[PDB]
Amino acid sequence: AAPANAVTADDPTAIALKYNQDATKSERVAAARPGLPPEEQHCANCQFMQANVGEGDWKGCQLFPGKLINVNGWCASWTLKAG
Ligand code: SF4
Repeated sequence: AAPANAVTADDPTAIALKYNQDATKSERVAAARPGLPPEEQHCANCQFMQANVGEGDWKGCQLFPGKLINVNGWCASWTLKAG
């Protein structure tokens, strides 16, 4: 069950970025974002994931203020976690 503040499929920015809380149900292959092969990309290894926000599998994303993403998710702004 998603948290009350989870990013939802109906969120305009989620639609624009093609977010899904399950990266296996994402278009990461089509997007081919750089830094890792697409099959390896999900929120947990993204620079925008905020490890100190949320709990468990539901963590912050800088791009979605006030909400939570799933660590196993993906969107088209995926960027390698470099620091
Ligand atoms: S920017 Fe990164 S952490 Fe945020 S939803 Fe997209 S892939 Fe997940």
